[PDB]
Amino acid sequence: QLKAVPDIFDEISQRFPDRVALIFDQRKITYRELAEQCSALAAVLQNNCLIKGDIVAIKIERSPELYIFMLALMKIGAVMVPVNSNSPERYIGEVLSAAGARYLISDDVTSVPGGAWHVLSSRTLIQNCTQQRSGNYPVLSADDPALILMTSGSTGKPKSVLIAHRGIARLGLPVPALGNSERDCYLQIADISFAASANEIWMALLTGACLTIAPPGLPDLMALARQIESDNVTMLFLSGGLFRLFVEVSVETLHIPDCVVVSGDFVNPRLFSVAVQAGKAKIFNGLGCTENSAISSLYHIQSAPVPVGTPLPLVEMVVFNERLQPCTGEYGELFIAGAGVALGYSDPQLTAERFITIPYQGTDMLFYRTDDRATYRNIVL
Ligand SMILES: [Br-]
Ligand SMILES: [Cl-]
Ligand SMILES: [Cl-]
Repeated sequence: QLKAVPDIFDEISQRFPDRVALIFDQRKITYRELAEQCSALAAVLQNNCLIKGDIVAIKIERSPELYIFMLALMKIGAVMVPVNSNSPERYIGEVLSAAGARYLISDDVTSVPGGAWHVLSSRTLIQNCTQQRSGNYPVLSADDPALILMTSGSTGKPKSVLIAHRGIARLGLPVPALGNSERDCYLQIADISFAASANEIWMALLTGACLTIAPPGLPDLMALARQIESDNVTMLFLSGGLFRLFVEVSVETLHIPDCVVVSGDFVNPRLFSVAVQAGKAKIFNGLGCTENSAISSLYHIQSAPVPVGTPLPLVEMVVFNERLQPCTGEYGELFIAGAGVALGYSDPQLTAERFITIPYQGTDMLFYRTDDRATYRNIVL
């Protein structure tokens, strides 16, 4: 039942109109209010001459408006390019050109680089939203492009990864290991230009759960700790750096949530031991990668080479040997298939370098080649 993100959010906001969707400081926004404002904003963007397929980058500090724009842009069929607000304008130009961005919606127009793109003031556009919500919006498919994320090329330059609607609409499907539902609360702290931010934004908003939004800027751990407690975050995603620092300075905060998921490259396993011993929360190691759109697998730390764990719904992960059969103790290479798989890189030749069709379980599947050595059941990188 995999629909485009606007369609899944419509079903969710119609099923949970009186649940809280967004929290920011003192502002709280219900799902019904979020749908209303997204509809009025989508009508405003179509008056500013935005149409389906337009590559539109977003540079807006963490705020409710940030996510309203994300929803309104995808409803009118556009492809978002989220841009990190804590990055110098030397590198924003580079990102827009690598993405092909034609527009840039920004909260601080004064600080934008120079290129073949029109810059739109998020502040004025929000002010233009006046009571009008009805427009004609495209039929969108799960495979239509939804957003463009950057990974690093082999010389360190931004390299475009094109994400389909399904890559993030899959996050609407509850994750058995986590037991998540519309009753949970998530924290938006990962930068929007990382794939990891999709774990927070879309597991919340496509399930009926609440997203509490961290203040803009670099992390301030006393403020974050107060916010996790006061808003009662129950599903906490942390990068490896933020996880390790919390274990080092305030490990008790990690046991306010029901579940903590650590993403990004392998954390020292010793850090997981200290954490699970300090309390009740379920602590998971997560595998995610930009080319599979978001979090792809979870491994639950029971107690004390952290494994990859169980893949998420609609994701397939296999360790393939030289016969292109699953490895028996046999060392091999990790490949990822399923709903998450990126539409690809900027052109077919680049794509063919890491995305390959392999027969598996009687079905020709498109796999992303991680280039990461691995073996097994369970999978360890
Ligand atoms: Br580490
Ligand atoms: Cl920010
Ligand atoms: Cl991730």
